[PDB]
Amino acid sequence: NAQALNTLVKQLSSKFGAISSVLNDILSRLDPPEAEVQIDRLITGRLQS
Amino acid sequence: APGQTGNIADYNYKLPDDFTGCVIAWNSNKLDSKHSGNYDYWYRLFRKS
Repeated sequence: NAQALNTLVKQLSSKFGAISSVLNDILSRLDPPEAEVQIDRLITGRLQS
Repeated sequence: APGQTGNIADYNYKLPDDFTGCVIAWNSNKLDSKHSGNYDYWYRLFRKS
């Protein structure tokens, strides 16, 4: 058990094929119509985890 | 265009991110350019928000 959670949390700092792994970084550097794609990539990866 | 930034977009005319229409353009230099005296066309340049 103690391993599984440490695997889940450490999955938060992965990109899954995006510019960065920080939500408040993609929003502060690109306009939203260019940013929903990256946000969707992160959302799908974090759902799969 | 949706999610586009600039003087016109941030001061004169702002389109939403959920636009479901069409945009049409055609040059009007033949007539609307007037005779070195086209002055009725104006645009805002400064605004608080």
